[PDB]
Amino acid sequence: GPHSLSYFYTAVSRPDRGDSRFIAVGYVDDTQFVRFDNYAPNPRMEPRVPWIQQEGQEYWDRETRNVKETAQTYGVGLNTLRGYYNQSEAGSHTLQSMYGCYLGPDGLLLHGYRQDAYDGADYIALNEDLRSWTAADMAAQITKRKWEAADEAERRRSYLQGLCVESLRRYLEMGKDTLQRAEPPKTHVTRHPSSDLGVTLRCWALGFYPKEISLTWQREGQDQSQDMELVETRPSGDGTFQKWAALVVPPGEEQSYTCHVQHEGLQEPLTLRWD
Amino acid sequence: FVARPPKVQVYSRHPAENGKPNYLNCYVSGFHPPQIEIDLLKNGEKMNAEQSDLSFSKDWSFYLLVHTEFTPNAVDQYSCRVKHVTLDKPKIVKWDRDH
Amino acid sequence: ATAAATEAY
Repeated sequence: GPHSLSYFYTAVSRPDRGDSRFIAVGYVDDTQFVRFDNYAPNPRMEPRVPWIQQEGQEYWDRETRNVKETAQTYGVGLNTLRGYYNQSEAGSHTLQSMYGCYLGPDGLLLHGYRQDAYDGADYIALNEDLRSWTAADMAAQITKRKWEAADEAERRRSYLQGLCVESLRRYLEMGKDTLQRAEPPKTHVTRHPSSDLGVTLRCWALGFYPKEISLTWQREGQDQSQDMELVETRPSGDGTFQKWAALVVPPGEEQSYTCHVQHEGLQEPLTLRWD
Repeated sequence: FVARPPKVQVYSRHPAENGKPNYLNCYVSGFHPPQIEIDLLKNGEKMNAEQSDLSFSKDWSFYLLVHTEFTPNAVDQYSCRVKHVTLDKPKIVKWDRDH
Repeated sequence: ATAAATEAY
């Protein structure tokens, strides 16, 4: 699918104690490329992958300044929301923000988004048209009236249609050899007995990128999806991902089951079996 | 105000093999609030390990990766210990080269 | 590149 640039902000109040902490991470597709964390002294926006390191000092200065000012805004925001909900000043709360753009075939914004959450729940979000907001509750409706009167949606739209996509197309170039390379998973099937009438067959997918993948089991061409164990896709540690799908079968029917792996890194979808 | 417990996976980067250097991973996700303590243990003792930058999934729940280099053998026991407000007591997940 | 600070909550 289409490439995307996205940022994820987490602000956490520390009462008090008596300030916040603010963390930002930036991704291109499933690859983290920058981070900011004012838990560190003299905080700076910093590179998290080789290909971004080549940005000049002015970029890093501008990004740093920008996020530090954003951190201040979220510090104030936490105080404001505590007020909206008439909550105790002694408790810590979270304000999360999620925004990004997707690149279309014409090199323009395919679609963009901006979503915010308070204490882990939807608070306010920009609608698909990038021109109106959806408030989750009465408190968010106060924020909404402020953002409507302030032209926040129009600034967001211009960013998403402008700087966001422009930056994305740039990063995609800089990190060509890695961002635009599909890394197929290395696969195999393992067997793990249990009692006499149970045997776990596990289909592995290792070191793949991007994150999107399909692992399914079939019993003579019939899907076995409902008794299948599917783990959450997990980071390999090197920028790639891992995943596996297991299912218990009769200790003799091993040959009667097939694992099917679909990943854009493959030439053809795979069909694995236990040997 | 709503707390979600951490899910934990402990695993190696490459297929385990005694004597061969590898990488030990403890992936923790689905939790909230963000405050959490995650330690990789070797025979019950804390290891040097680095932690990823705090991020979150589409459902707002946080995830972190704690990981370190290690050379698996036939003796050493590895595990991940996780402390979170949602947890009655520390969550200890022993490493299994089969899962 | 990051967006400028959002309006106040």
